[PDB]
Amino acid sequence: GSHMKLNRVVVTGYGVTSPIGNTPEEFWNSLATGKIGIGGITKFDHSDFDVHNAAEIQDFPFDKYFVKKDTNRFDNYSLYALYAAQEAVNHANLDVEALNRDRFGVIVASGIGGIKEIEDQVLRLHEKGPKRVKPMTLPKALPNMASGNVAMRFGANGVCKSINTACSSSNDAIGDAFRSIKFGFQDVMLVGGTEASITPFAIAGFQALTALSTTEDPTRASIPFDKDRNGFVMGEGSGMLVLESLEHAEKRGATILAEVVGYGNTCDAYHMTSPHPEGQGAIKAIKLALEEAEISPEQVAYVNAAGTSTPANEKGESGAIVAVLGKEVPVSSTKSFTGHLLGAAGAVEAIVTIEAMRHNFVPMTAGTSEVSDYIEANVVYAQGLEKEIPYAISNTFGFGGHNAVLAFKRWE
Amino acid sequence: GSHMKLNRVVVTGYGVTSPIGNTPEEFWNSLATGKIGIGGITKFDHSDFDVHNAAEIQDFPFDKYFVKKDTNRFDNYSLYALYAAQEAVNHANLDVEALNRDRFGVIVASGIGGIKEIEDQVLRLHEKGPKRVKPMTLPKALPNMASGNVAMRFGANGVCKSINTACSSSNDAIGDAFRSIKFGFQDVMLVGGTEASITPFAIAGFQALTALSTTEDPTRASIPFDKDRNGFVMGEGSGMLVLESLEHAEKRGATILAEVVGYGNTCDAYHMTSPHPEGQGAIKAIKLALEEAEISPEQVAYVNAAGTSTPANEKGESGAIVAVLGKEVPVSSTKSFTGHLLGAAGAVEAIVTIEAMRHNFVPMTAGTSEVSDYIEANVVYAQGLEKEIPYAISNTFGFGGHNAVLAFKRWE
Ligand SMILES: [Mg+2]
Ligand SMILES: [Mg+2]
Ligand SMILES: [Mg+2]
Ligand SMILES: [Mg+2]
Repeated sequence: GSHMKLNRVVVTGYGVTSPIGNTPEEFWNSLATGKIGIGGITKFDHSDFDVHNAAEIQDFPFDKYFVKKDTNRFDNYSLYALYAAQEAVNHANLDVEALNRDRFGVIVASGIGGIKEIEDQVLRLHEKGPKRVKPMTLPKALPNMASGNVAMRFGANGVCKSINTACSSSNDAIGDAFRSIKFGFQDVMLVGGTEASITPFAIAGFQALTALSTTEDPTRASIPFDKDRNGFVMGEGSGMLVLESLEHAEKRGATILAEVVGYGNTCDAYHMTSPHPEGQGAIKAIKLALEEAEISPEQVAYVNAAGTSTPANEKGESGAIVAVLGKEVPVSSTKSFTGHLLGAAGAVEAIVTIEAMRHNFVPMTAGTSEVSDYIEANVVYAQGLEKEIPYAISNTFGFGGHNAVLAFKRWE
Repeated sequence: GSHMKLNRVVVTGYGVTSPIGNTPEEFWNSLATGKIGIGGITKFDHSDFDVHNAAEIQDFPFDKYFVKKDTNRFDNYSLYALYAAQEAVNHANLDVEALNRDRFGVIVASGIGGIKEIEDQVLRLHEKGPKRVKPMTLPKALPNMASGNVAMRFGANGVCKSINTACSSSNDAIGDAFRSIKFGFQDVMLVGGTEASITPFAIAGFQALTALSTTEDPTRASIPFDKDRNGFVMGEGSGMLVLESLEHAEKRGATILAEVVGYGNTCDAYHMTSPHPEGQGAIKAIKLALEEAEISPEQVAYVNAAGTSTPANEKGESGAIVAVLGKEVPVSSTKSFTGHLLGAAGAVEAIVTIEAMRHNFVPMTAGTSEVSDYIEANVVYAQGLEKEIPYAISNTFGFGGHNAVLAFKRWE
């Protein structure tokens, strides 16, 4: 027809693997008890770098679903996604053999895919020669393989792609899945993000950009909005969500955890590695999410800020939040706990926003003790506020001028 | 409301930089005269590789829009996109200062971004040390930067992202832009793809996978559907299209070249580096495009095949085409000319499909002389057929099980 009927999109389950937990309970446990996951880099000899802290996953449940041989097949970035997606499926009680697999899609966002494999194989190539590049290199490295792997693991035949917008990647991944089910192209979506770039190269890259915090004290390294913030801390991990059409969830009596109601996407089109100091594009991004969500500024009870713990970020971000929502709405950045997961940021912060609602609890911004003079946003720190959160948003601002905002509605 | 009104999406201009031309006329000139762009690799010392041919751009119009300093800012993969997008804008007479820049978005797909910069900087890191990684490394390398750069260059404030599905990347990029304008989220879109992976590493990677043709004769290296095909040839370049809502094009009296009417996206969810031997997912992908296009198999007058010139690809692809459309509809793979542009494949093959329509000409599949016994599709070779092409589709099948099909309608 000339028209397309809209559907409501709900979250029925989610999985996660991060520096602060490999299950929803552990994960949320860490947030509510203020237990951060930042510590000394153990993944490699950082003795020569300017950065010595990172949020690693040092207790990854490998045996649960994998066998040693799987390391010749997937890079950590893919392992994380697979695990997360499985947990999400187990959590959503989604029986994939009961699914209309053509309406079943997967979208796994990522900023740099298997950068570790790339680094390694590039050395092999230049040490031993072309004849020495492992055949499974590209299948492990290519940024889209996670999407395929997750799809291959659950027989999803629907829409399958990976989106890349740096730090905003998984926020855009969930948004596209949102729009997809909403306009009726798919019924179920496995969507989230994964990152595994705590490699010498990735760190060397961001350090050269001077974006990584050099603070030696793991507890003052990631302090979003704090006047002493000097860069973001690299984290690693993946977060997967299972989205379905309201109609589909009900038809199988699934347990709705929350609901996706808005998605804003804009581009600063200004600075190439930073967001507008005045959050010009971020503002519109928020307005767009709210517009789609048909709700107004006042109804927003919580904002999970990008809060990368960088001077420029928090300046622009607080600005835009105050411009649209105000100085009353609670603002916290959980990157203070998990570090910056980059392509996986959006996904994990969505789980934070969702659980926050399901617990009537606004998680704090760990480490933060003295907010910058100029930040007029109601930043939460020291400890977490208990509050009824009917509507909440989660922001992400990637390098390149990418802005993405997801709007959620607590389930009735 | 409960509903969303749909819009028609039209193409008003396109730009391109490839091994067979850096302008629409030159580009189409090469296709109609059977002039392929494959030749000996000149980008690096391939004396030690098993592959010696690639489709390079050796006459890239650098001075037209760039200054030497821009090489410290962008990797070739971004330069290509910028040039292509500019040509597309110049071609579409799109005055960006007349635009409602919030309804103006950019989506540049890519499979591996600035892999060249990554390779180089990874060596620097391990030669000289961390303190030696160039600060502009990530801004040049990250797969999403092209999207941002193109957005930054034309003030697009709308939707801005990069999609990654390997060989199907720019086909999915145009599809998302299609859906975006169609459901009224944007009015104008700068969308296409770019690839610049003719580097020692990229080649070493695919060669290890045994996906690259080892045929020394540049003219028999890329022979889609030919019984002697032994792998695909790596190409490089970018193709950008300017899409607008029918209503927007008319409102400024733009010149409509063609129209986007369908988009199918599915995942094989079978083999991790190849498409189903029976093209199970490819079929549905086509059916989906046709379904959205509200047209039937018979109305399709041309199919621009993925035709990667690999045994497995053409087998599954011909199968699916014959299963849905039949053995009558003309089938040609222009990768025989340009090589496989990967993330840029979709974009450039769309320009081929569009021009094909605007010229009532079905371009041939260069090099191909003896089609495989088992291929029952009406493959075009030896020379090009003249035919009225009212509706045509263009396919792409990336590693990971990604399938994407774009449907076009010749403009009335
Ligand atoms: Mg800091
Ligand atoms: Mg956030
Ligand atoms: Mg061949
Ligand atoms: Mg094609």
